[PDB]
Amino acid sequence: EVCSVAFLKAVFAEFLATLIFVFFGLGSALKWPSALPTILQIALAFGLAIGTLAQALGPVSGGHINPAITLALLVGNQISLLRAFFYVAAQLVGAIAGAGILYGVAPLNARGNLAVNALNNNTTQGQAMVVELILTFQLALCIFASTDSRRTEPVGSPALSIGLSVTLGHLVGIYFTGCSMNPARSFGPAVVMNRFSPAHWVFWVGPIVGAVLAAILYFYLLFPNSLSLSERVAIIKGTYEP
Amino acid sequence: KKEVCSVAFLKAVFAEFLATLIFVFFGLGSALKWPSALPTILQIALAFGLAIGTLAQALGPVSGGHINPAITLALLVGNQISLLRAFFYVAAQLVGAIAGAGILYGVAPLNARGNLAVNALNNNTTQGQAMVVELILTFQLALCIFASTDSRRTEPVGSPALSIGLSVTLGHLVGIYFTGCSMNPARSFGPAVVMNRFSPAHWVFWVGPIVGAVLAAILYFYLLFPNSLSLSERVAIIKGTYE
Amino acid sequence: KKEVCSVAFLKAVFAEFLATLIFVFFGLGSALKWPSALPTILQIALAFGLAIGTLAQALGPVSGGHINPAITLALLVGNQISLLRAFFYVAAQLVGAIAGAGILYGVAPLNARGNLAVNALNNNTTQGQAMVVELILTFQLALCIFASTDSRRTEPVGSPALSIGLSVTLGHLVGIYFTGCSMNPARSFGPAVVMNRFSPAHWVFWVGPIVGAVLAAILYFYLLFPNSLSLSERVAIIKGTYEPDEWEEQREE
Amino acid sequence: VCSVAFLKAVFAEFLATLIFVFFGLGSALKWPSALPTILQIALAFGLAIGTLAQALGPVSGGHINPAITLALLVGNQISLLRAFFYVAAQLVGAIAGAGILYGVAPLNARGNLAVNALNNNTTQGQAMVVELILTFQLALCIFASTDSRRTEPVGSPALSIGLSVTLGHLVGIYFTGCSMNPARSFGPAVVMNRFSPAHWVFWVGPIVGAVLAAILYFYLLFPNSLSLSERVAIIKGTYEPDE
Repeated sequence: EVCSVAFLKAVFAEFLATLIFVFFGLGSALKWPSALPTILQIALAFGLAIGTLAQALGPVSGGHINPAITLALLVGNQISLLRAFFYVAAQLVGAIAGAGILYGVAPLNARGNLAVNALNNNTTQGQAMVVELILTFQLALCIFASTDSRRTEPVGSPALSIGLSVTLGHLVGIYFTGCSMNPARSFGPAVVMNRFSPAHWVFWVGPIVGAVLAAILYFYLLFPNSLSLSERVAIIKGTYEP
Repeated sequence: KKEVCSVAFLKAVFAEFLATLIFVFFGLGSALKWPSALPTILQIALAFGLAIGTLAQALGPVSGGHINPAITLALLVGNQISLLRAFFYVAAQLVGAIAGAGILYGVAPLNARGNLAVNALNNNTTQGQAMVVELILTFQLALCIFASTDSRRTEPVGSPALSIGLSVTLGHLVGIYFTGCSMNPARSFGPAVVMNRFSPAHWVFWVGPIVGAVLAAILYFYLLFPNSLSLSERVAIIKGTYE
Repeated sequence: KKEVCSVAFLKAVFAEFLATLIFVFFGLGSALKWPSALPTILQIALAFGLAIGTLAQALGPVSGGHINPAITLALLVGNQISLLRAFFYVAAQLVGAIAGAGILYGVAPLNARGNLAVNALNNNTTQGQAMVVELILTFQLALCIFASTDSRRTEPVGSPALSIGLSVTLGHLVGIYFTGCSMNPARSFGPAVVMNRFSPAHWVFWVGPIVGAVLAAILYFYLLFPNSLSLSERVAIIKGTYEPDEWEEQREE
Repeated sequence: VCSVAFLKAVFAEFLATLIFVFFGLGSALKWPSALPTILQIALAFGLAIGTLAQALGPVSGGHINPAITLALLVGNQISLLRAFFYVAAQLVGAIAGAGILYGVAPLNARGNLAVNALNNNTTQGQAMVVELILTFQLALCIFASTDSRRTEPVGSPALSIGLSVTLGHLVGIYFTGCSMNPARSFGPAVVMNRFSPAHWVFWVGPIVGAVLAAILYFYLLFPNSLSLSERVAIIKGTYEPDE
């Protein structure tokens, strides 16, 4: 699995995409002096960044760009444990790259905090944890319905469908935590500007738990695969034919 | 007599509960009176509609994806579903819709609470003038739901869930300006359950959607594109004993 | 003669009445001068284009779904419909537009009703200018509608209604700063009759869209993607008889 | 070149780039009635590509962008002469679209005919790197959407490509007014006759970014598997596979 050429491209796509998703998301959501971006303006910019990069590099990788989605798929028994590590690693590296790039290009009067995930003052950690859970649970459940081959119903454009599920997440999430759902999107500018949150665990735990719940529902409860124990073991190592 | 014993039904009812819940949370949540930056009309419209259009793509394959008692009844009135299904489905939708606003209650900050974005009248416009519009909104929506769930279509549908989502966004682009846009009893009931009794124009948000949805269910499923079946099988549907 | 008296054609023009009722109801309804919060340019444009795009999906299989006498009278010149199909459609679109505009006045209160989202020129844009815009605003819309609904298309069309619907929106994002964006003569003639006001340049709102749509047909149908049919076949279409058909139903095998 | 299909294709590149530059620039004028918002301008520019793809895409390929034309020629999808006359058509079409706007636009809203303006806090070097990333991502979507080898559900190539221009504009506006299109930069620059010393960025930025995406797509990521004779034949303009 790991030594093949398809595995090299697939992981590169996750790095490359997460770079651009983070560059465009953060770049669009800076406190620009020309005109401070609106809540819709931001929410579409992320959900067009996910919807565009799904269409481009979803053939190459799978189009995760998201540790939570990757980990949800892993817990759902959709991917190998080796993949999960490299994908997640590529995403986390890519996010730092994209954040890093933005640091260079943007003028100071815009830059500020590089659009890090700021928790709202009236909002708490335990409150913001349940939001990032939901925000990512619907995105996870949207993805898995949109890219299950067993579906007979008309999917249409799962690129711009999954894309818009991000824009849905941002029009609520901007208020509670500045929106995250992607642990890499949080971890990117936190490393570049070199400043973590006290509630940075929320941006990991919330989405990673939120996404895994969707996977537990969709892949075991609602739409089971019906495979033997030894069939499932070979999938996680990376030796499934079928 | 029967369609309940199957686990496919058990999943289908829960999927409505689960779906209806999230639509409310995101609809209301996007609609809350945010002091950080109050939501524009276009914003609230998109967030409401993209909630439906995503949930259709997610749980439409599991439950049909009504996410609304108006469509649940207008599918019973159009002869698309049995009695015992629409009994449990609206039972799921309302139960779900309560939990969804109640979680927004359980998380939202007190400065942004505002109203919990509940449906409330315009002072310049009467209860009659508002009852007229809730027909129009759910009519065109149900017409578009029924048209895009019709398997007979040879025309290129392309994207069902996004076109249904953009119908709900079209619904709010004008329907916010009157009552806050119901197009949905569970969306207007669920949050208003956090109080006690009925408000002044509460009947408007039940009759308006259910009537509107049924007029498309007459026009589409009886007049425009009928079915041509016997009363032996039309009764077998309503019981739920059809193959 | 038989084409008209069939039960298929009853629903085929009734849907144009019901569509243009709902289009000019929703479209104009988002563009009122509201007190609560004045609708933005992007908020208007989307509501018009999504009205088109939501109706074209729902009542596309019924009538085809023009919801526009500029579009219908371009199909007649492009040789896609009969002369009695084009006549009865245009009537129901203008009757629908006035029927919708009538229902809109009946709910919108004193304060908000205002001028009922009627079209009007920009103060620095003359009649010599404003017609050239409304041509191009609708030329592009026709070209999208033709290429999206043409069954000769090999490429993946996607969703045809939304693709078309968001060409109306795109028309509004420029059109409002010149006219309030008509692109549809019925959407001008819908409110103008109800509130009982016509301008010194209402000739721009009729001729501009229809001419733009018809000049797209000359390009698309005759230059870009030609037909290859005889003069007898062209006259057969205009009068309203053409074969072969598909799935005529009935027996026997 | 002498063929009838080439005429229509080159004419459609003129006509589309003309209609693109009209709709692109006109939505972002100094409108005294109501100044255009940022999301509005992104959606205007974006949907012009997402509509002219649907219409004139079948005719020409739906380039409307000398950077995308040159990227494909490097990636090995067209002949030398096809690109030459495509670029010429786009650049002329752009000037026509702008020179058309000179007549119809009023004086009070006019502005500078909406030419790309480099944010004066940002340098030449930085603007180039954004314009690269704006156009690299645009082209990298295009090639995947328009790839006939695609097994995945394609969606509407037209719409997903138009929104990559929207996405492009959501960030690019703050740096340059967003170009990603040497003709859209050149077009209004000839009508008003206003060339900055920083005009080279609008050519070099998108072109370099588009070339990288093509090289990455067609050679590295998704290989072709064809001989040099077939590749030279594509550059010279002589090819016909299957029936």
